[PDB]
Amino acid sequence: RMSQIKRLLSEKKT
Amino acid sequence: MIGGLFIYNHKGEVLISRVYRDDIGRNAVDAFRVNVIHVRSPVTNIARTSFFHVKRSNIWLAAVTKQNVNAAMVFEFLYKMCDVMAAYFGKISEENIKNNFVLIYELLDEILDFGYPQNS
Amino acid sequence: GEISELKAELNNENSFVKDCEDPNPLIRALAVRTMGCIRVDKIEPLRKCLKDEDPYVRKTAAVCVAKLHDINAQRDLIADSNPMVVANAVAALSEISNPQNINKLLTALNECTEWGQIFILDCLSNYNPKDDREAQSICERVTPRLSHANSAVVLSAVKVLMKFLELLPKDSDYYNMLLKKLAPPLVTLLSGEPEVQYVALRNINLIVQKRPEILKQEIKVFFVKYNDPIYVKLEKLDIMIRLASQANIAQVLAELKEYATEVDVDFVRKAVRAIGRCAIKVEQSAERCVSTLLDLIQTKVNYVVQEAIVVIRDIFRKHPNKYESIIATLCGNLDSLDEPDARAAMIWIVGEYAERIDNADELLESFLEGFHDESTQVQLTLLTAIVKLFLKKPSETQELVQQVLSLATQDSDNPDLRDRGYIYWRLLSTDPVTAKEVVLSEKPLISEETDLIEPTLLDELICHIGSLASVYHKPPNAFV
Amino acid sequence: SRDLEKHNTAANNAACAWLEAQEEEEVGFPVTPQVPLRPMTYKAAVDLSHFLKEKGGLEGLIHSQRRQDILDLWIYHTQGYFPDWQNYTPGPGVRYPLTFGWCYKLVPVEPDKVEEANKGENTSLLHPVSLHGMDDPEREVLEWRFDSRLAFHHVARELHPEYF
Amino acid sequence: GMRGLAVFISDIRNCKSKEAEIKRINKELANIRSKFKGDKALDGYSKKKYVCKLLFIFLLGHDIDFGHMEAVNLLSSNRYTEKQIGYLFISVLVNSNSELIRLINNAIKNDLASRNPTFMGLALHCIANVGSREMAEAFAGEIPKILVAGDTMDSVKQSAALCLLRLYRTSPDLVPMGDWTSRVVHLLNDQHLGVVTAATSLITTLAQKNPEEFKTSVSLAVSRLSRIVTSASTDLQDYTYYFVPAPWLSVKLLRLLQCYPPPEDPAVRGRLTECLETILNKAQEPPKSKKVQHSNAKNAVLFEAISLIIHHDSEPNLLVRACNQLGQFLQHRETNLRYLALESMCTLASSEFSHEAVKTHIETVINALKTERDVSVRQRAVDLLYAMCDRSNAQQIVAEMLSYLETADYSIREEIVLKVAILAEKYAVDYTWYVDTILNLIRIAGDYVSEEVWYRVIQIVINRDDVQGYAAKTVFEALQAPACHENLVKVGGYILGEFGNLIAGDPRSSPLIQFNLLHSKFHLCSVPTRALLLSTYIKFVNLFPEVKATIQDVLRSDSQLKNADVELQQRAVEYLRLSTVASTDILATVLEEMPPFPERESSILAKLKKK
Amino acid sequence: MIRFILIQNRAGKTRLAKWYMQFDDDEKQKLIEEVHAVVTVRDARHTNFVEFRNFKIIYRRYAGLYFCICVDVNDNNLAYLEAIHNFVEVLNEYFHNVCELDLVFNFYKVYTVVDEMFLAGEIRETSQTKVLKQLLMLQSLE
Repeated sequence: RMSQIKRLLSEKKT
Repeated sequence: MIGGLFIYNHKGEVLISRVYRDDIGRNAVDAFRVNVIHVRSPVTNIARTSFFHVKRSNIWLAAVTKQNVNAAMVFEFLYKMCDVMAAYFGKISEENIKNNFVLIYELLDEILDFGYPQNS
Repeated sequence: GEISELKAELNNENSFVKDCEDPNPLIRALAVRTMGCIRVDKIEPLRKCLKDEDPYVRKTAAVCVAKLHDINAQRDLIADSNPMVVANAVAALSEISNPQNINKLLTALNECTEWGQIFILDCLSNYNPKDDREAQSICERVTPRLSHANSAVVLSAVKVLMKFLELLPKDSDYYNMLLKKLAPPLVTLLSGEPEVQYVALRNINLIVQKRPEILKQEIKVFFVKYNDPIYVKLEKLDIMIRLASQANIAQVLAELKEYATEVDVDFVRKAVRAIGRCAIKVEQSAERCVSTLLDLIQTKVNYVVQEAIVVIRDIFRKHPNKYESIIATLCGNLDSLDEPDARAAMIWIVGEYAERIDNADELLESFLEGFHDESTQVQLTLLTAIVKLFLKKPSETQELVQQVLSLATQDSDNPDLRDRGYIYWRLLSTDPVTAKEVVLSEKPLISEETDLIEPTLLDELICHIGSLASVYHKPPNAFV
Repeated sequence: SRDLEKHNTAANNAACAWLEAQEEEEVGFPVTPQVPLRPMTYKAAVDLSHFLKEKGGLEGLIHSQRRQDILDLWIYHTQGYFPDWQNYTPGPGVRYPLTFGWCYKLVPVEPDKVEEANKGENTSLLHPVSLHGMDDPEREVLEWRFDSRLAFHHVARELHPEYF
Repeated sequence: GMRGLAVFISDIRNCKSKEAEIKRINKELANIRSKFKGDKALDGYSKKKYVCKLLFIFLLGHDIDFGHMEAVNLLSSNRYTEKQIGYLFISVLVNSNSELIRLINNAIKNDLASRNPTFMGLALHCIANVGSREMAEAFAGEIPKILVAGDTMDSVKQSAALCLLRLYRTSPDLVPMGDWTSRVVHLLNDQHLGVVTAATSLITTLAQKNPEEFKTSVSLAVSRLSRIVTSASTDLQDYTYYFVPAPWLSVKLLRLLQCYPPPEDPAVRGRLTECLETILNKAQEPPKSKKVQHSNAKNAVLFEAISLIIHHDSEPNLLVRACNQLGQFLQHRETNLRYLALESMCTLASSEFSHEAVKTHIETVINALKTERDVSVRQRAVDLLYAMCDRSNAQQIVAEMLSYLETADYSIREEIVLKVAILAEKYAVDYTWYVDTILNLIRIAGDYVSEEVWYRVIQIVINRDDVQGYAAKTVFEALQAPACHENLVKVGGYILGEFGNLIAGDPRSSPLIQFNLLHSKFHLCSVPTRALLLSTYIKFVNLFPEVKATIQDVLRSDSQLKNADVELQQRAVEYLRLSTVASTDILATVLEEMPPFPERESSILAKLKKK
Repeated sequence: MIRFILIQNRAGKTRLAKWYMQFDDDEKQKLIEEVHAVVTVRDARHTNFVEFRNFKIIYRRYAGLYFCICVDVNDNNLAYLEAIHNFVEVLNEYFHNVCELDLVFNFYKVYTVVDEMFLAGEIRETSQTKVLKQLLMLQSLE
């Protein structure tokens, strides 16, 4: 359940 | 009636700025800085903008407008300004003007309104 | 990781409308003052602040009117009891651009402060009286403002009086009393600082052109003195040559000769222009004036020599064939002439005295070769001089006049010069005797006040004495 | 969701091209994560903001591109958080954190104080306060400042909704 | 460190007054003067010390009367510190001497034969710094010799290359090409990149007047440049600056490639185009570093590649790619990049292929003209809108230039007026729009509309028969404005004195109304406008009989007959006697319709190019 | 080509002046005065390049010191803008966190380092490694 982050982190989960 | 009143030290930096009319081409301070500060008459016309000025200790006190105005009136107004701050500080110079910011701005606020010389 | 380890790396080493009925008049005025400073198209709000009974609020609201008819452009006030408000009203109206409602305007004048007096003077100066026999009381009950401590009030009072002084010219000497009363305040205005005395000197130049009598005797007052600044020195020189007389010329030239030794180029040039100009009023000096000028031409300092040659062209114009002998020595300075005015002066005098000048054709041909590099002011005078020389020697000057006409007509980019060349060509081709009649005719000899602010322009500037128009000697159309 | 494949990589993801280019001998610590690779969350960002403010590490610190870089690097090395997260809003003025939960903004320093920091001829020429916004596209001298309201108000999204 | 220098500098700084500063300067000057100028047994150490002090007193802003011979003594020495201080003194301080020059030339030729890289480098840097005619005549032959030799080091190579370049710039009439060119071009094969970036700078100026002698450069340069841009990932350590491969040598090679047309060989022009494509593609890849240094370096090499592409104008793929990249940079957050893109695609607009692609970004360029707060980038935006002007653009572009002119800095108002007049004359599809446009110019400007501009309007009105009546009516209405410019008075007075018959039948445009309107502005204007108006008035006398008797009233008026400007007075007298003395017939003849203006070169463009 | 290089301070004093043309001494003085006037006025909104007197200045300010490279109108702006910083970085590595005082007390070495980095009006050497090793060689040298 990650944050308003860039693409890579969106890749990690959520 | 009167566009603005600006005061500069002998280096050329602008000590004080007040504009009464927001029809400003903002190189006016730069116009007086490059044309006069860094000429042969107290009133100089720069691009249909008339500049009057006086010089106390080595500081420059200048007034600006595009309208046709009473020249003696604005010159004696500059004299009134110089007398008021010569009473308030004793010596018009870089530090005496620099150390009192709001006093000069709020006294000038009472002296004239939108380029119109008032009385205290 | 810890902050110690991290800090080691990171460290390098609206509400204003509700105040219509507000009790406090100071804050009412502050609100209506800030209304004129806030710039937006979002704006009985001011009508009630004018309905206000506090005159300070009124004068402040009157100026706010102008403040916000500046960003957005799309009578009863001068009847109020406070001279301050009745003066701010006229100031605002003059910025925005009857004899019975000004009945107490001239008394609110005396009750106002200096700035209000200036405002009322500037407003009333633009007024015109219908009946002089009953409006000369205006000048009467406006004379006390003369010699008020402020220079603006005395300047605007002189403006209104100069404008209004057109009454019967021997008036049981009311005309002369006002003529004589106007002089002491103008002469005391020189006691002020350099800027005020310079604007006063500009206005005195204007007024001495208009009514030269007022200060007939004050030419020694206007002499140049060391500690005078340069701009006021030039103005003093001009007014001194204004007021010079048939007996004054001796002293004024004695002083001008000494002035001619100065370091300031502008001063020295104006000084030799003046020692030339003297010959307009006095002729017995003329010859020796000329002599001095010739010796200056010998000194050969170009900036003084060329102004001297300009004034001797004007003196040739005023004294036909009296100093025809100097022409040759003047021609002696062929290549040293570089300013357009001096070149045109020499060209005109050679075109006019080609009768004595045997080589006027060659003298004027020498200029046809740099015709497009000369200025338009020089080109027009050269064309006129060559057509005059052609009419004087039509059996030897055909090549020359045809060349200048072809230049002016064919290669010129200036429509005015091209039309003048076409006019000259067509007149010469149609009627040579009539062309002579037209151009080589007898001309009304130059005579009077040399700097000659235009007849109509001077009466226009008379009603602008307080304004920058007077100090610029140019209308407010040339600069706003 | 997944756990990172080509979708990015060094030729389509800007952080990847910049992460794979950093050398361990240039920064001062290994560029490999100690904790398994994981993304930055709200709680992690808030906790890190408090950790960085409360003990005088980042508060009042003048912004530098070097500084930001090694902050990204150190947090990625000690926590495994990928440097996708320390971005701020463009434009002159205060820079608000695009990551909700990161309680740090970049405020511009007043010109008088900037000149009072460059007075005297003994000032180091390559110090962040000596660069006059060299690392800034808008040429402003920025300063890290903590704000509690950033934890409850996502000012970045509210001002500039286009990124999300 | 210099022995006695620090104390002297600290003493100079600690002066509160500049009078005490001058007093201390004079005390130290008298000390050094008595010692040098009156005493000769000195040490070398003791010469470099006081010569450094003299140099410092000079750079402070104070006269140095002496110290030159004591420097030329340091020129010939064994220790390098003395040599360096002496060279620096003789380079910073330059005089019209002869013995001096003889002695320093002897020292230079002694250093050039010392077979020491440091001494040779000192001599070469000196010759390149001062660069007088004497050392040029003494060493311009041996520098090509030491440029190519088996015993010449690399530092000496690049120093001699730049020194020969300085000599070729200073003495082009005193240096031939000779034999070394074959071996000078070969310097691009060198593994050392400093010698290559010096040889490229030398060859760039050499092949501007001898492109021929260095045709061999292009092959070597394209090959080397390719290798640079494409070996990037590992191998050139000493020349990778913020993850950028040898950027300065890259821009120098790209600028050298612009001294020539496209490569005359497919095998090398293909490599050139592939290297340019690689440069264009590398800028679209995510950067390896977030520092502004990497950005600025790779963008410098990219802008130089775009300049080379513009110069060639061969490959339209590269032209379109450069146009798209410049348009992208037009939206960059960094003002430097926006400035450089507005500057680069302005020159891109010259190419036939990219002109429409450039015209794509007109809306964003207008937005930059109205939005940007730096005046230089707005000047570049004006230059770009004027580079992309064509018939499809002229209306909108001229309107936006007009709107920008009324709030523009007065320092540049004349150039904008000239460019607007040029565009209006060059792309006039409807000459009524031309006259309207530059009348708008006169309204807004008019102190900034030149002689040439308001001449050209009259010429075009005379030549264009079908817009004369419109010009007359419109300029009459413009003269009826409350405040009109003196140049408007000039133009209107002429247009009316010629074609005011075209409206005279109307009562509002009646002859007497026109004469009163003109004379209402006669005294406001200066003498040339008044002379033009006198011509207009005699034209009115001829054109309309009824006003005759009135206009003569103005002609023999004492202000006109006794005028002190000779031109005004003679025009008044001549025109008056045409009203009286001459036949009614010959006034009509003298004042016949004015002929058309001959087709001529536009003097407005010359006015632009002289600035 | 580089027409000249100036290192000045906000007060108005010249820490370095390397001229690559032949200027009259009064021409030099007026040049210095007017470049200082034109560069000490600009702020964040301004670009690092100024067009004046028939050429360009590419300037960068480091703390109290303005580094101006005056070149022709046909020279690359970003190239010289980064040459400025490259030179400043070699100055930092040579003077061990250089400041303005270093360029006053050690003014004679600044000329050697500019001659190593620029020569005859063009760029000579850009490799920080090579120029730093050369300076370190010259330091040990007699």
